[PDB]
Formats: sequence, structure tokens, C-alpha cells
Amino acid sequence: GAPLTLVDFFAPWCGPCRLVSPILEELARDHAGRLKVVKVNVDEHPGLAARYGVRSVPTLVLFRRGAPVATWVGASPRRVLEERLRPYLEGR
Amino acid sequence: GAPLTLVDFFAPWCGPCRLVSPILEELARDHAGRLKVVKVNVDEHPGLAARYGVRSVPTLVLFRRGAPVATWVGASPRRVLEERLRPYLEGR
Ligand SMILES: [Mg+2]
Ligand SMILES: [Mg+2]
Repeated sequence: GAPLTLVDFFAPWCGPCRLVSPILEELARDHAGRLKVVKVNVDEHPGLAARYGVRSVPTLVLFRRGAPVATWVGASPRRVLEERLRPYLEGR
Repeated sequence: GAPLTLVDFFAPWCGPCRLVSPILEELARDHAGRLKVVKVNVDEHPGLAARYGVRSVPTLVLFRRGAPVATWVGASPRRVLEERLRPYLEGR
């Protein structure tokens, strides 16, 4: 399968981001062979956030072959995130 | 449930967009009470495409409460699109 990288755009002053980040790390750990998770502090790298259209946090962007294939805005429960990622994890 | 609007950013010179557009219209028809689909020709409205970070077509952007909540890049089979939308259609 093509490698997948989930980028977690967050800010230190964001409450919901606090919820999501450990869920994402658990996910990466649980699907280590197929999924890499990287956190990007939007206040540390605003140009990067702008390059990928991040206008609020948390924003999760899934990359395949070095380009975004999906972007989800806002925090969501573990179950919801698992299900969004599953088709990509089970796909080519 | 909050109304949902799926925006289909396409271009007349895009092959895959030809596949996706009728699938999206079938979806809207099939979930008429909860989902509205709008097509935006990126060559007709480049400012709009840029506002929502559209860099390739087709790009599908789901709006809830007037703001994007999810964005999927590229064409996908009917089954895959149905499943991406289902949680939002079944959610608040
Ligand atoms: Mg899992
Ligand atoms: Mg349907």
C-alpha cells in the first residue's frame, strides 16, 4: 500500500486539539505499518498552514504520494477518525 | 440535522470530473432532504476555487453551518463517496 501521512495542524492555545492529538498518536501506533502522524504547530509554521489552506484548528490532512487526498476540519471522537481513515488504510 | 452542501469543484477539460458529477447528482437526488450539491467551474470562478484551496479537480468540499468540514481530492467510485458522506448524513 502507498504510505500515508496524517498531518495534525494544531495550536497550543486550542482546547479540542488537546483531545485529538493523543487519539491520533494512538492511531499511528495502532497502524504503524501504514500510517505516520506528524504534528504541525500553525503558530510555528504559518506559511505551511497557509499552503494547505488551514484556517482553523485542529485540521487533519491526509497525504498520499506526497499530496493531500483528504482534509477534515475540527475535533472528532476516536471512532469517527478510525472510520474516516479505514478506507485509505485498506486501499492501495 | 444541520443542512449539508457538497460543492463539486470541476473543470470542463477534466476527464475524471465527468465520472463524478453524475454520481454526485444521483447522491443529492437520493438524499434530497439532507444534502444539496452545487457544481463550481474552477475556470469560471478561480477566486472561489482559491478561497477554498482547490488546486486540482475534481475536489469535493462538504459544508456544514456555512464552512467546510471535509474536503476530498480526486475522483472516487460511488460506493466510496456514499461511505464518506454517510457519517455526516447520519450526524447532527
Ligand atoms: Mg485503529
Ligand atoms: Mg445514497
